[PDB]
Amino acid sequence: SLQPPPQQLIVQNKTIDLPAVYQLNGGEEANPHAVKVLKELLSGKQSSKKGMLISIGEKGDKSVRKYSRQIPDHKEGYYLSVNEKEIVLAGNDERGTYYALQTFAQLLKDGKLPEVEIKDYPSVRYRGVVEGFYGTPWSHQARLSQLKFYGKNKMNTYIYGPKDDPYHSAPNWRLPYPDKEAAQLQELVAVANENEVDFVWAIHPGQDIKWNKEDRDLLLAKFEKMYQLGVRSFAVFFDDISGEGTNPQKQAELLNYIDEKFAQVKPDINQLVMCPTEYNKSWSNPNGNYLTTLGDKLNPSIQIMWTGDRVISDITRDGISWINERIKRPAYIWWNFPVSDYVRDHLLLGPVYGNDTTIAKEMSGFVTNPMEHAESSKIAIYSVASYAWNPAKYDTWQTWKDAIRTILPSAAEELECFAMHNSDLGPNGHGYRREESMDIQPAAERFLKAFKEGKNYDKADFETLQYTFERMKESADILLMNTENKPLIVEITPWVHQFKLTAEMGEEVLKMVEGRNESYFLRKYNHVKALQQQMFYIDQTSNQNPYQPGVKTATRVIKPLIDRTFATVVKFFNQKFNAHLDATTD
Ligand SMILES: CCCC1=N[C@@H]2[C@@H](O)[C@H](O)[C@@H](CO)O[C@@H]2S1
Repeated sequence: SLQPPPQQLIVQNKTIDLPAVYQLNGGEEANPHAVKVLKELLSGKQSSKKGMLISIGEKGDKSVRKYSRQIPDHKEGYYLSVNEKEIVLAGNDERGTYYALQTFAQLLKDGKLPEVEIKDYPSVRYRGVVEGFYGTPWSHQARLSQLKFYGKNKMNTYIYGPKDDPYHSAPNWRLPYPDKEAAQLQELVAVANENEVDFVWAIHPGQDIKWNKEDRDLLLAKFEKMYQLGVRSFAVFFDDISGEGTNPQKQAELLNYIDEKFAQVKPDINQLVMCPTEYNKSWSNPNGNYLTTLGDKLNPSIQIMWTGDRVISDITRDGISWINERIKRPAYIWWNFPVSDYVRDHLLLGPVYGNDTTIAKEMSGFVTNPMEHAESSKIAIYSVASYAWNPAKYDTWQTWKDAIRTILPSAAEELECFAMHNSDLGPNGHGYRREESMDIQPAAERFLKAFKEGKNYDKADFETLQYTFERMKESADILLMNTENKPLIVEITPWVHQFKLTAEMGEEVLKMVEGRNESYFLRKYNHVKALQQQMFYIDQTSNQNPYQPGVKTATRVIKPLIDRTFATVVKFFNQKFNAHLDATTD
């Protein structure tokens, strides 16, 4: 499944061979990043003698002159054609040609191509990821991997802003990066450039900013240093601060200054973005004028970020109208999923859903704030990419499955199993929840009512529950040993162990339900207590962060079911055999 889905696609049911011998036209005129990709896909030979013709270029290039009517007149648009006679890979601009090739790479299966005509472009101008979470910032290796992933999925934005990076936030936003870190950011910028991603470097100065000439110059001098490392897009974040830094008038003046004396002065600055102190509807003062000050005061080329009606929320038609009215421009959406920095004992690996698919025109950008777990975040990131490029065609579940199969082809069904029951956030201070384990939730619910009653269960149910636990262990063990994406396995390991132990506990609890004789029952019960203690051990020793320490898994439907069934069969036993068994699950 292409990924993101093109705006317009016509498939002829013919398929052609990737040319054994070919004629390249435009190789020296077209986007070198695109030509690179094309040349990688091709295993010789070049032939002036001909050779099937492959034409590559941007609108204006001599190579693509014949097809200029065909090229969509949109930023990052392109036209792609495959037929018996010719291949055409024509961008509206340089990024469009790179994107043509990202679609092209996906069509080529087993050295063959379908016969297709594609006219394509993004529905939202800026699409990508803000690394803007609290916690351990992404490793340098994880970032290099992200930027390549962003290029393949036509994401054009990476906003660097980890809350915990000292040279991004207070005090030390005033200081240039040390040489080591500097050389690393330089490398990130090179790699982002190669992949057609705007590396957007953010600063977060508002906690100790002085509204004086000294701090203002320090900010520009920092921006200048970042420029010298290759950075061409900038942001100033005023989120989650208090004190003098929250002053909207001073914020707008600062940003206008940066625009005027820096963004409008360098030859090639792309994005200039700001993050308001009031960044969702629920935390905005209706009677005072924070957001209208920004909307009126800020130069119209400056972006303003927004999370929707609450800190964590999905974007609605009503929600975007509300903010767009006040800021006098389309909001640049910061979506807080799958961001887990306030539910740090959970992994959030379910589908991306909830955002209205008809409001592309009402947003200038759409970025996802992810987990501190970089590779794990690729399931959502891939999905957000698909959503922000073609929201009209956005399919929740298929994109999720596509993401998983792209990330881990070798164990995709195993990863789906694991992700399916690692979706929900649990109870949290923001009240944001996701669905989890819905496949088995009716079976779970029937089975459990038919017990907390005494009314006999369904055999169908019993073996779906048992089928589930079995599948959970298979997936957990296969994942642990998977070497195709080791960094992903490393992130999820603790939850993989916990997920296995949940499945095992599940299986023993059901063996207790079929309790054949008194002492097989007690073997089961004792095994359950031992498995509980192992889960408690992991929860006490893994992921011991100061905020939500530990490791929770399958918490919405599966853990509750097992816990409740266990306390139930035990209580029936404490009355058939008049016992004193501990029925507790903590
Ligand atoms: C335009 C929104 C700016 C925001 N800043 C923080 C962010 O750093 C956290 O990652 C997120 C979830 O805890 O909560 C808020 S949202």
